[PDB]
Amino acid sequence: VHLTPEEKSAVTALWGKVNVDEVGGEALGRLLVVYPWTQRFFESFGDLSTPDAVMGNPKVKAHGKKVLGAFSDGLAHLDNLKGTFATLSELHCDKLHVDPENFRLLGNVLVCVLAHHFGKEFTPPVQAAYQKVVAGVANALAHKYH
Amino acid sequence: VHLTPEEKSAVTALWGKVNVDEVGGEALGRLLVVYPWTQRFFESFGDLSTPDAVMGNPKVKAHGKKVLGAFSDGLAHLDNLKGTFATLSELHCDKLHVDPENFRLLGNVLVCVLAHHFGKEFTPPVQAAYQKVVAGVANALAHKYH
Amino acid sequence: MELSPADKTNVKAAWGKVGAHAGEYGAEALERMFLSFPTTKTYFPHFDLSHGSAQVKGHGKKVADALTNAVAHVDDMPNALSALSDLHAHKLRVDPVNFKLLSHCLLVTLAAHLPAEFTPAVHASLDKFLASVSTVLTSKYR
Amino acid sequence: MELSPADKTNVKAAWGKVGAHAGEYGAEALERMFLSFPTTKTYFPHFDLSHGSAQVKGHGKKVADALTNAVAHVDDMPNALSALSDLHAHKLRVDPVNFKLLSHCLLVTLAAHLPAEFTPAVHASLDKFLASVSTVLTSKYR
Ligand code: HEM
Ligand code: HEM
Ligand code: HEM
Ligand code: HEM
Repeated sequence: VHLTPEEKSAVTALWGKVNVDEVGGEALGRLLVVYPWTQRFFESFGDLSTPDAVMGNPKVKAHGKKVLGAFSDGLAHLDNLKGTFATLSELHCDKLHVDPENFRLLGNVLVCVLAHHFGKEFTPPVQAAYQKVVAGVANALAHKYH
Repeated sequence: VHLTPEEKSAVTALWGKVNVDEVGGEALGRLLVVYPWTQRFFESFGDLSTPDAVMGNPKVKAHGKKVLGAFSDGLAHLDNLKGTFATLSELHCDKLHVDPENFRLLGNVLVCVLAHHFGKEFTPPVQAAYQKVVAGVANALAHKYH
Repeated sequence: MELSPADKTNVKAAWGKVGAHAGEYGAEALERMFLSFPTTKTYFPHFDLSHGSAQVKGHGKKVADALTNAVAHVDDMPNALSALSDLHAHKLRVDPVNFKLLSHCLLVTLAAHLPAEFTPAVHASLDKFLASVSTVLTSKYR
Repeated sequence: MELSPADKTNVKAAWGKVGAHAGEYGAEALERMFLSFPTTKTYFPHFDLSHGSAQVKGHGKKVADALTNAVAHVDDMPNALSALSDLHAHKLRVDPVNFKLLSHCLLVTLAAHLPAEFTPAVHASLDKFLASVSTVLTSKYR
C-alpha cells in the first residue's frame, strides 16, 4: 500500500504500544459478538453463546493472538502486502473456505478496538492511515481466491 | 485488467455486435430508472418523471452515447485502464463530484442490458469476463479520487 | 424499501412467464454467480460445482421454489419465508454481502431469458423484489 | 433486523452518556468519515471540509440531533424520521453505501470517548441501531 510519510509514521508509532496478545483477543471476540454469523468458522472453540462467554473463551483469545501476530508481520512489509500474505491467502481459500468479506469486518472491528483502547490519541488522521492498512491487508488476503 | 486470451476474445467478439449509441442510451436510461438517486446529476436534462420519460429523453440518450463511447474506447486498452481513464477520473472527482459507487451501478446495469440484448449468447463465462471488465473500468475511474 | 402495488404486479407478471423454467433458471443463476464471483464458492465446498451437476440443479430448484413462494405471498414475505430466514441466520450464516451477488445473477438470468418482458419498469421492480427477499432472509442474523 | 429490548436499553444508556457532547461527536464522526473514505466528500462540494470548519460543526450538530430524536422514538423511528427520509430520497440522494461509512465513523467516535460504556454488548447494540437508522433513511429511495 501507498502511505504518505506521515501516515506510515502514524501507523508505526501506535503499533509499538499495542499488546498484540490483548488487542488480538479483543478484536476477534468483538467480531464474534457484533457479527455473530462469523461464528460459523469456530464451531470447535466452545461456548460462544453470550458476550461474556465469547470474550472469556481461551481458544478465542489464543486465535486472536495468532491472527494479530500475522497482521503485525504485514506491518513490516507495507510495500508488499500481496507477497507477504500469499501463502495465508491460499490457505484461507483452499483449506479454510473463509469468505474474504470476513477480513473486511475484522479490519473494521480492529479500528473500533484501537479507538476504544487509545481514546483521543486515535485521531481522525491516524484512523484514516489505519483504514488504508486494514483494507490493504484484507485485499492481500483475498488475492489468491479462485 | 488481467484477462486470459480467451476472455479478451470473448469480450471483443460480443462488443463487435453492439450498437454503441443504442446500448449507451439504454444503459444510462435504465440506471436512472432502476436507481433513481442517480438522477441527482441530471436535473438539467428535463423530464425524468417516469420510465417512459427517462428512456425517451434525448439528453439522457446523448449522455449515454458519450459515456459508452468512452467505455468502448477503453476496451482497446484493457491492459492499461488506469492510464486510459486517469484524466476522466480526476474530472469526475474534482469537477463533477460523482460518487464512484455510480460507476459500479452502471457496470451492473450494463451487464443486464447485454444479457437482455444477446440472450443465450451472453453465457456464464462471457458474463464473467464482462464482470471483470466493468469492475476494472469502475476501479480505473475511481483511482484518482482524493 | 417496500414493494409498490405496481411492483407486485410487475413481479407476478414476469415470474408467471418464468413458469416451469424456474428451477433451470435457478441453476443457471447459481452457475453465473460461481463464475462471476468466485468468493461465493466458499459456501459450497461440499458440492460438485461442475457445470450441470445434480447438486447445483437441485439447489437451483430449491432456490426458485422459495422465490415462487415469495411471489405468491408477496404481501407477507416475512411469514412466508420464516423457516428460511431461521436457517440462514442460525445454520448457514452466509455473509449478507453475498445476497446482492446472487440477486444480480438472477437479474441477469431473467434478462437473458425474458426478451419481451424485461422492460425498464420490470427490471426496477425485480431488483426491488430481490432486495426485499434478501432483507427478509437476513433479518434474523443478529 | 429489529432491536431487542436489551438493545434499546444499551442504546438509551450509551446515548444517555453522550449527553451534551452529541454535537461535538457528530462533527468528529464526519471528519473521520471525510478523511477515511474520501469518496463521501463528493456530497459536500459546497462545504469547507478543513479541520475545525464551522460548516462541518453545524452539520455534525444536525446529524447528532436527528440521532437523539431517533433514540427518543426508538419504537417509532419511521414516523419520527419521515421528513429526513424524504429529504435523503428525493433531494440529497446520497448513495445507500455511504450510510455504512458514517455509521462506522460514529462507532469509532463513540469508542474513543466512552471507554467504560463501549462494551462488546453495547458495541453490538449500537451497530444494530445505526443500521436501523440507515434503513429508515433510505426506505423511500425507490
Ligand atoms: C487480518 C486477517 C487475518 C489474518 C492475518 C489471519 C491469519 C491466520 C493464521 C496465521 C492462521 C493459522 C494458520 C496455521 O494453522 O498455520 C489462521 C487460521 C485461521 N483463520 Fe485466519 N486470519 C485472519 C482473519 C481471519 C478471519 C476474519 C477469520 C474468520 C472470521 C479467520 C478464520 C480462521 C480460521 C477458521 C483459522 C483456522 C483455526 C483452526 O485451525 O481452528 N481468519 N489465520
Ligand atoms: C463507464 C463509466 C463512465 C464513463 C466512461 C464516463 C465518461 C464520461 C465522459 C467521456 C464525459 C464527458 C467528459 C468531458 O466533458 O470531457 C462524462 C461526463 C459526465 N459524466 Fe461520466 N462516465 C461514466 C459514468 C458516469 C456515471 C455513472 C455518472 C452519474 C450517474 C456520470 C456523470 C457524468 C456527468 C454529470 C458528466 C457531465 C455531463 C455534461 O456536462 O454534459 N458519469 N463522463
Ligand atoms: C434469493 C436469495 C436466496 C434464497 C431464496 C435461498 C434459498 C435457499 C433454500 C430454499 C435452501 C435449501 C433449504 C433446504 O434444503 O431445506 C438454501 C440453502 C442454502 N443456501 Fe440459501 N438462498 C439464497 C441466498 C443464498 C446465498 C447468497 C448463498 C451463498 C452464496 C446461499 C447459501 C446456501 C447454502 C450453502 C445452502 C445449503 C446448501 C446445501 O447444503 O444443500 N444462499 N437456500
Ligand atoms: C445516520 C445517518 C444520517 C443522518 C441522521 C443524517 C441527518 C441529516 C440531517 C438532520 C440533515 C439536515 C437536514 C436539514 O437541513 O433539515 C442532513 C443533510 C445532509 N446530509 Fe444526511 N444524514 C445521515 C447520513 C448522511 C450521509 C451518509 C451523507 C453523505 C455521505 C449525508 C449527506 C447529507 C448532505 C449532503 C446534507 C445537506 C447538507 C447541507 O447542504 O447543509 N447524510 N442529514
